Amino acid sequence: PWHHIENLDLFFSRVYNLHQKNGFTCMLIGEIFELMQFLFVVAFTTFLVSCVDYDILFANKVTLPDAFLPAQVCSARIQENGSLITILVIAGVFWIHRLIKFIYNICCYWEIHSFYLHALRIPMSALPYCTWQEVQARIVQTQKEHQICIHKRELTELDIYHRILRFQNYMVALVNKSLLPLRFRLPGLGEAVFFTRGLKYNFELILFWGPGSLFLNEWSLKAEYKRGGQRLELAQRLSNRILWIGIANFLLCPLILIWQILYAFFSYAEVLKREPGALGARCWSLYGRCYLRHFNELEHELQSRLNRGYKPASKYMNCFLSPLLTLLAKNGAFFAGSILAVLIALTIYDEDVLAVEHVLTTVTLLGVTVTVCRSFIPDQHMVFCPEQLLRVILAHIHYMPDHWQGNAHRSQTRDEFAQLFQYKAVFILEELLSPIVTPLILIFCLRPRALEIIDFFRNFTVEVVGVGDTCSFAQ
Amino acid sequence: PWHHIENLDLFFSRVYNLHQKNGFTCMLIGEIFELMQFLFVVAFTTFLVSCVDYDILFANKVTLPDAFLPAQVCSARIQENGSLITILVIAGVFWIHRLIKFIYNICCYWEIHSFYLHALRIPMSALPYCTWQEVQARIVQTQKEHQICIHKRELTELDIYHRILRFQNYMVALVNKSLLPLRFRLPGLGEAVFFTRGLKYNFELILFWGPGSLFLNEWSLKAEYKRGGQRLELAQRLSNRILWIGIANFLLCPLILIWQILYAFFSYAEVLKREPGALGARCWSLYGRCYLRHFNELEHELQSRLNRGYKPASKYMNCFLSPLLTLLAKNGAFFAGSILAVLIALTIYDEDVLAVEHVLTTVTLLGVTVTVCRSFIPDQHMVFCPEQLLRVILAHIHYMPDHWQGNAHRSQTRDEFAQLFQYKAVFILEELLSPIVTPLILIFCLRPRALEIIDFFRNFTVEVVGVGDTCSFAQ
Amino acid sequence: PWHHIENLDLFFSRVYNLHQKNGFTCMLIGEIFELMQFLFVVAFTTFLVSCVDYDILFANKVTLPDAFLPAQVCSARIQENGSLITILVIAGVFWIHRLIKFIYNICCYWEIHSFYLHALRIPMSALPYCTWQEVQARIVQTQKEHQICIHKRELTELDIYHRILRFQNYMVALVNKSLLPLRFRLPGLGEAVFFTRGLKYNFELILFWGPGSLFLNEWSLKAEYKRGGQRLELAQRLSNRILWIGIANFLLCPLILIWQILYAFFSYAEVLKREPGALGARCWSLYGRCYLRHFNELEHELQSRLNRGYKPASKYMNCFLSPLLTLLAKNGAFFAGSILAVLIALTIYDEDVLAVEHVLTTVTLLGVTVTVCRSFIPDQHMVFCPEQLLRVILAHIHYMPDHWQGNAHRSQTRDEFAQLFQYKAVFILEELLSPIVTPLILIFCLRPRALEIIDFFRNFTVEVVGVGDTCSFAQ
Repeated sequence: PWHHIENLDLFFSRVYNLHQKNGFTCMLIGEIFELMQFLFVVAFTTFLVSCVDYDILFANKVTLPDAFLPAQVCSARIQENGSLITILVIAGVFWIHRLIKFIYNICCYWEIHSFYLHALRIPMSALPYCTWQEVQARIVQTQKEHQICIHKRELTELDIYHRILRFQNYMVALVNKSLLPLRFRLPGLGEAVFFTRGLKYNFELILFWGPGSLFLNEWSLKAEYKRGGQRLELAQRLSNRILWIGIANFLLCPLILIWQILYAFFSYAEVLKREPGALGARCWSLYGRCYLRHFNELEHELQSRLNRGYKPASKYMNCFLSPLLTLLAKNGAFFAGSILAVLIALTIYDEDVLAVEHVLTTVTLLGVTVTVCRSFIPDQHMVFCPEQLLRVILAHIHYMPDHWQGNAHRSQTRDEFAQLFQYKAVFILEELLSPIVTPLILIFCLRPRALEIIDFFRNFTVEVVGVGDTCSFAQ
Repeated sequence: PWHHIENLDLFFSRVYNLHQKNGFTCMLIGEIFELMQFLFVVAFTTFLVSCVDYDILFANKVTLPDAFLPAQVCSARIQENGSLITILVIAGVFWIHRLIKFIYNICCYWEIHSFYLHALRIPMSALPYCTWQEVQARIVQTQKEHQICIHKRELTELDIYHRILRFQNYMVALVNKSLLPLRFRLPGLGEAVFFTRGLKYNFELILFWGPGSLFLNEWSLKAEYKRGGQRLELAQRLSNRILWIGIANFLLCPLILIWQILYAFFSYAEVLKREPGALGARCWSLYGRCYLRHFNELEHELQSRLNRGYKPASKYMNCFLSPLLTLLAKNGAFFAGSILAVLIALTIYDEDVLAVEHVLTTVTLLGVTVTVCRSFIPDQHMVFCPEQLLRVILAHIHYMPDHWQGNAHRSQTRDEFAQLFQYKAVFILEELLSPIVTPLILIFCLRPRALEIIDFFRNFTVEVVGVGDTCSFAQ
Repeated sequence: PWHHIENLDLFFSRVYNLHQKNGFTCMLIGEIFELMQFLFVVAFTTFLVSCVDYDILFANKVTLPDAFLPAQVCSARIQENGSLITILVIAGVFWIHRLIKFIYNICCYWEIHSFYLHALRIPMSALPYCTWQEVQARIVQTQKEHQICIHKRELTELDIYHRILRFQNYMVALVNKSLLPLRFRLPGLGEAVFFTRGLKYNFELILFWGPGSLFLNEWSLKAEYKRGGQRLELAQRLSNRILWIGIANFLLCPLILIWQILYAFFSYAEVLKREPGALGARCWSLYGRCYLRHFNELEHELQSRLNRGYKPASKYMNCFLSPLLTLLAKNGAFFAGSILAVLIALTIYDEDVLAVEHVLTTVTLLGVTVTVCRSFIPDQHMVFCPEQLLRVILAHIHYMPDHWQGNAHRSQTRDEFAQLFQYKAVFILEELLSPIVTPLILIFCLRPRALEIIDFFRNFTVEVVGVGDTCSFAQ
């Protein structure tokens, strides 16, 4: 609750994060769980690779620990692996860096916790329900009695928004004005959109937070980028910077692939064995979280809009079905149900046609076939592909391509609403492919745009008196 | 798209059908599947009857083809069956007639496909979503460039409706004015309605398309039927025509009965073994598809109205109270749950409840009793809308009996609202009974009405300038 | 159908009750069942205690009637119990009083039947179905022919409402103006509300129907209560009356506690046995039925409003959930699904991973763990605005505290919206506690309010020309 002591963007961001992860205790536990998941993936994997004797486990009454090798031997068997030891050393260095960041992260969050309790007066018990609007009302009312900020200017409730969302408004405006290569023309497919978690991380590491970024303070643009002249040397410097960051990505490719290959397999293989159709459900597409997002919109407001409008969008995506597939389903159901009805009447009649060594199995198969076809056979209604279903999905999100409103029922509309709707299997595939795809897009497709990026940041960056250097659109 | 290359109706109907079966390819496949279903039913049945050695299959490790007899013997075993060979010859003649009609139909449908692509400019890809609306308005614009009709004003298409629906408006007006015997007074039941697929086929074969029908052209009524005189000789001729068509039906009775047998088996017996309650769901009743029809209404508009209004109608069939029972359920649940609670508290206390000769059986029977009663006990706070149910169903249908609106809750209303919405099982039964019932209704109940049918077709048949002879009501 | 034979209330109320219990035959049967439930509870209550030899039943093949003792001995064993014989004599006297009231009631309900059939012309078959408005539309039109009572007033169309609901409007206005102690401040809990069936019965027995009540006729207030003077002696007399009625309650406490014990114990426990979560569902309360009730509102209109608005209220009560647990669920699901995915991949790979010392149990326990966690994981995309919903509950209930509309999401709102909506189990507990709690509230908390009760009944009691003495608010 101190008198404007440390850079603001961070203080406010931390305050917001503490409100989101409902309370200090919850947040601390969440971070600890995040650290234990990494360590568990890595240690479980290195235990499966190195310590388990699969041959004895498989064939050659056996108790579970009959497989495992004693530690006095596991250490030697894992140590005589140069590749494994190297991956483990890099993994442990990343881990130690994350644990050290966590330490302070909590040493700096105890300060926000005391801020809440003593200056805002919202106990951690009343915080999951304290709500954002009131807190906003609390912080802005607190600004007076207790000194905070320069005091040159009193808070105005949009300052806090700019502080929390400075770099995110920049991402919104970058993606909105078609910088930042996302569209690609793949052979054998339409124009794909490839925007992942790692790619946006790299874009922010290149532009916003790094050793030689565009920003020096986290609230002020470096002095040269405001100058109209020397734009070409700045463009060359940015191009070289992004070249070398792309090369670091290309060199780290195997390790992130491993983790990506690994964590992912673990994450959904359970779900696959349970309900293989959970991966057929659709999610709201990182490109699409950035496209449908307003300028000064905190994460919880975007996500509230995005799930208020989720079931209309699933009703839309499921409303168009192939007639042909429908006809094939109907007739395959007829022929399979006919052969099965005959075989069922026989097994009912005598019961020794049952479990024909061949028949029983087919009966099931044929049963699987009839069930699949009946699932593909449409049932009555839901065929609208309506202007109206769109007319409600839009009412939620509020943005649509302008060539969508008329032809809501075509393959052009579905195909590029498809890109926003993101069925997950692809997400998981698209997050797997990002280690190997992000360096080459970063080296080839973005380096030509560096001279346009420089002109964006020079042209669209306003200095607002209290907040510093913010995007020009987010005003 | 040759100008006046044909009478308007056999062209417009085909165009409409091509829009419905979404595209030429789809339609072709659908027809092929329709031809393969007939051939499969007949060949599978004759294989089951004639080639399989059931004794070895049942009792006397055995592979499946150990049952089947070699073809060199199947041919002789199926050939030495006069009844089977005769049924197969009649079946093959009907099949060959259907295959020849199919070849002629696709040779005539390639012309409509070229019509679409070249004169309407709707590719087969944009046709499942082109929409009827698009083409119906569009052709009317084509009427200028690619001319049709020797002397044609741009098609209002109001007329075009007339072309597609000439004979169907006649059926609607026949059933609407209570010609065409449908109501019957069966002993042991109320007034049944018996209107099937075969019966309406026979009515149309008698009245509209045949060797000596009422119509000579498909768009013009024969010249004598417009004359007021000679009505009695025309009535006698129509009566003799329908007598002999009924006798043809009576002679073909065994074959159509056999057909309705096997197709259903395969079609339904599978569904019975899967979900015996799927046949308890209700369907919209061929009488009822003709009763709830609306002026000049293409099939897809009727079906859209009919399924928009399907779930309200199931909630209605579902809704009525049976109140006195409710009380019996409540109080039987009380007394049974009381005795069971005592016996349960005892078996929990000591666990030596058993050895009583009937105890355990008493607990099980009492549990069944409580569960049945609780199923009959209405759920509290379950809303009831008799007025609404007999209101929203009408809003979707738009036609109502004048004695339904007041007493929505009586057995008179349910009993005759049932016929319109009758359940699938009585549908399958009523389609089974039509081979044996259609000839006798056709001979006995319709031949007395021939003099009224003649007066209908003389009185209600207007000559509209562009379309020809249409029903007088459908104007 | 005669003229003014009985008090209008004693006629109109009966007419309304006959419409509610749909018909005379129903009403009778319901009353007979009500009489048989009392006698059945008391019977075994006494057969289980007195005639059954539990020792032989438990331990010392045995048929059920091997336990029971012969009647020649049951009579002596139940007769040599002074406490049991005394409870049975009091129970039999209450029963005989109820049976005599039942005979008198059906002898008076036949008259009413005849009223329906002959003067209203609504047969008992068309009654469950008559609908309320129609009777209203029938009785008021009948007032001309079979003249109604005095016939002083033609039907008011409100008069019937006042007649049926005279004392209930008084209860509504008493509870509405915070007479009638309901709120209590218990230690260890918030302000509890204790309003039961027995407490409201006692309030009505004290105020409305008794030997020395406020009312002498059932439609006229005693003459002294209209006088401004002598208010203090009337207050003292009312205080003494309620003191002695409270003392009668305190003396009858053991018997009502037992009966409360017996009648309740039997019913609910079995249900809990079946589904222990049925008692976690919530019901509207005697209170809350009196708080949310309009003035001249018949019981069926209140209950229609109350169940139209029941599911919104359950959605509200279930909306608040722990942030912390969620996190535990998510991460336990991760770790369990990870170990299970590994073990599943192994059992798929070789199939002999199974049959290992812990193999056929770890997979099952881990599957249960993942399923439990996934049930605790909230559905992502799940939209709950607690604040928004209360709006629909209000649209149905129609009454609310002012300080709810803003803070719909707080514990203050839930805590006192809890009182209106409390779950069954506290209902059954609160009906159990009323025998022992009603006398002390009646003696201590209401006797101080007697001088305010007298001033209420003097100030708010209007004489309306046709109906007599009605509450002043219910106008």
